[PDB]
Amino acid sequence: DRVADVIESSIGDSVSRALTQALPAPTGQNTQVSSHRLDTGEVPALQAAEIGASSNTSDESMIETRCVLNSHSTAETTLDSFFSRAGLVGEIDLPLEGTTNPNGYANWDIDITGYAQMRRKVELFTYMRFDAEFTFVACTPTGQVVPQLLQYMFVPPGAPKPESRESLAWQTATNPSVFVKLTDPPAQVSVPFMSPASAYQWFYDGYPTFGEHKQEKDLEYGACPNNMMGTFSVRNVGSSKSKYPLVVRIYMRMKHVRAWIPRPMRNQNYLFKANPNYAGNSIKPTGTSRTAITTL
Amino acid sequence: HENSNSATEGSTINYTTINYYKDSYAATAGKQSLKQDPDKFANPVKDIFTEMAAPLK
Amino acid sequence: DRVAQLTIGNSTITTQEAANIIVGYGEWPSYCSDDDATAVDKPTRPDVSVNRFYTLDTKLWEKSSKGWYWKFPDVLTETGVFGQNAQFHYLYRSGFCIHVQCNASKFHQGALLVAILPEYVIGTVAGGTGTEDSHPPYKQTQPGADGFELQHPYVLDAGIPISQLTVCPHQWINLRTNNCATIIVPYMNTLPFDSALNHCNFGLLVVPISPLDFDQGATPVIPITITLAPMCSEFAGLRQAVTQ
Amino acid sequence: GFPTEPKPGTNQFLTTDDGVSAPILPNFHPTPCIHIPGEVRNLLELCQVETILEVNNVPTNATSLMERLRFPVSAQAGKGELCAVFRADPGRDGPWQSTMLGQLCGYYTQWSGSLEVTFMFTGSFMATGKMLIAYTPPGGPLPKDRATAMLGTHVIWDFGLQSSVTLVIPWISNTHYRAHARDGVFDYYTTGLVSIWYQTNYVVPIGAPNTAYIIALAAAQKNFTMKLCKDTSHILQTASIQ
Ligand SMILES: CCCCCCCCCCCCC/C=C\[C@H](O)[C@H](N)CO
Ligand SMILES: [Cl-]
Ligand code: NA
Ligand code: NA
Ligand code: NA
Ligand code: NA
Ligand code: NA
Ligand code: NA
Repeated sequence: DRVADVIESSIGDSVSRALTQALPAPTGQNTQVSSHRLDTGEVPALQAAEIGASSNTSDESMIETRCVLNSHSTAETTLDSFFSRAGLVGEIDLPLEGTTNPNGYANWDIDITGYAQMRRKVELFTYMRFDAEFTFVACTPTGQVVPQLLQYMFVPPGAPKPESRESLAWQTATNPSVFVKLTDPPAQVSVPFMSPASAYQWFYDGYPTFGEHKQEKDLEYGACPNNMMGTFSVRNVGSSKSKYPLVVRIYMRMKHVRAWIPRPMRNQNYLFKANPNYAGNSIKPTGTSRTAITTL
Repeated sequence: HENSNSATEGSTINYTTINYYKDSYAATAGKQSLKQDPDKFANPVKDIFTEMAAPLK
Repeated sequence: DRVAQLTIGNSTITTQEAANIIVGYGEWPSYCSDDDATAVDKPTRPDVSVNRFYTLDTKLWEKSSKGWYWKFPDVLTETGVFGQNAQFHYLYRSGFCIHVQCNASKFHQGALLVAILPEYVIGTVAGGTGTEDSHPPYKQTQPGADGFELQHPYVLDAGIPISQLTVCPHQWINLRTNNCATIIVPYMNTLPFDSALNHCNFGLLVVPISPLDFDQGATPVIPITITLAPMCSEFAGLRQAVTQ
Repeated sequence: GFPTEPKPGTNQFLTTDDGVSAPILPNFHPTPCIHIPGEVRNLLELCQVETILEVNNVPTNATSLMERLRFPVSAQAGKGELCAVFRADPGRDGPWQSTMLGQLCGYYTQWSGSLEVTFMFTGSFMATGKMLIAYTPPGGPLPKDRATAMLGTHVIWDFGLQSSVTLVIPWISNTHYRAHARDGVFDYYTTGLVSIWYQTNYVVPIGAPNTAYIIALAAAQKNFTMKLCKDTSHILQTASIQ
């Protein structure tokens, strides 16, 4: 009734065959007693790195070990323990006089790739899914706390970005906004995972649009819109110039973190936001160097 | 009850969190299950071999 | 365990000096679940006509070679029926079986690191000084089947250490031990399907960590050939053929 | 209202405090999570993956950076000559800085557990030889000769079909955990020293290279653990990132 290669066919299997399983490991593995072993045929110490797998040799087979009941916790190395720590990811200036946002408002493009510490950590993984907690610390350039009322507004991509302090966009009929005084403790808020993808990508090896990819448009290489969450806008809630110069530091704490595919950790200094460019004339070694290989 | 909109919804891992709002992505990070899968990166070989054996036979 | 045969489609690979097989992240390629999918149109699963071994260009290993790389969905977009489907369809999905082969003699020596780096984004030297925001050209980000040579292998042309590249599915070709590396990669991306033209899921890196060497008289031409086969290929969103 | 009394710590913003925060988007539901390969659950999963250890961290030249990834071995004079040496300290400036383990350590103040270093010989099939890799626990000064190095934990490696050998640096410490070792007072947490010696000699026939290289790969054992998060010693940035 039906061709055999179609019946016995396996095209369509949606379940991923996994060769490994995640086991409970709340503490470091214990060490078991070991005695001398003088025999042929069994060679724990000999490996073959070509295979691409790490050595499975254990302490017990290399030396005579005692019994150690290891009760050291492995909890502080979970993804949440590692990433759930607020760090600086943005900094906005609202000076009185200058060429940088001198009209009492600013539009910060949401990108946590502007600061090395936070950036290097997250770039340890290729993909990451998480909720976050944003905290906004505001004050003057001297650290002085001033009696000023500010308005922070999240402008998702597509919404109208304010063009002035008195822009109509500040009506926030739908965008989420926060009104705080610099005298109040830093505003804090919870953000969900808002990407149209299943996770954010710190690395996107491709282009966002089709067509010819000429020199002028190489600016778009590695730009993934699934990571472009919109803009963060700030302003003096008023219609006149503020009496003080302001600064807003943005901190981010990740929660409910999932991460996939680890990568080599940043080796060279960061230069730009949208890419991994490095100074070709100042390529420094990963670490420290010495005089001779036979001397410390 | 409460909205199930946290980033870890439908994950094969248990969490103990605290919350005061209807949206669960606002909950604390909480504590989590300590499962690990070293072999996934350290021994992703098709035909596994013992440590007592000579890798290449 | 040193010998092996890989048969898929109408192609067969043989080897008598292998070093087992690596299955990237401990997962075999599979088709897309009905709950992981979004595109509502029924996909095409050409099977045998696209899931077979394609042998791309050969490279010459010199005592001074730095290394090469190939972006993957890409290397095949202009070859066989796989390429045609990748051009006619908007969405593509698939795993790969990569087999890098390179043989010498019992008197030659050297070691190649063969690794798979997902989302392998290329960076530039930034004009040397690091003040110029330059970007890699299309010819370098998506080199095609001819692959591309690394200018600064130590940092993988992306500011990251090659010494840690082993956290990725890899294998070595140590001439005194084996003459080929086999790595099976599942479909990895944050989406169930994606464009085979605009996006390159991962990159294949073949880099000499221990320089090739031999005494004058032994054959000096030592090639490195790349053979690869798609697995569980699925395409959707049919239209006219698009090259890029 | 209900009688309350705010205590010290009121209004403070503790970077690592794990509390609740008002959600900005009511009833928002995230994109479903597809299945993605290579998911990580704990960083210790990465500390067990071997990465190249730069034992030959000597060349700093622009063109010679790729040679820090492997060190030479060659025909000698047969007097148990020294090949290479390096500290076993994971979170210390030196060879371990090139490894993933060394990098992840930088993010933790303390660690505990056995370490392992696998050496892969990349000479020719016709090349033979036996080496003696020794690990000298704390207090033991850099062994002056092989006869002194062999008094500590060691392994005699014989080159053959199995290209590699694994030196296990057993956890031999006085304290349960070790903080990162540095010069001076914190050298209290030193792990010891590793040194490769020629057990016999690198022998080869006519027609085969007189010099071959060894590649060292390092990682942690199953009993390895880390605690007390901190920032890495280095920040890869000089001026603002544009
Ligand atoms: C007053 C309300 C303010 C609300 C602010 C909400 C901010 C939500 C930020 C989500 C940020 C996700 C960042 C993830 C990825 C990076 O943007 C990309 N890797 C940059 O290339
Ligand atoms: Cl240390
Ligand atoms: Na699947
Ligand atoms: Na073994
Ligand atoms: Na091990
Ligand atoms: Na235990
Ligand atoms: Na306006
Ligand atoms: Na709060």
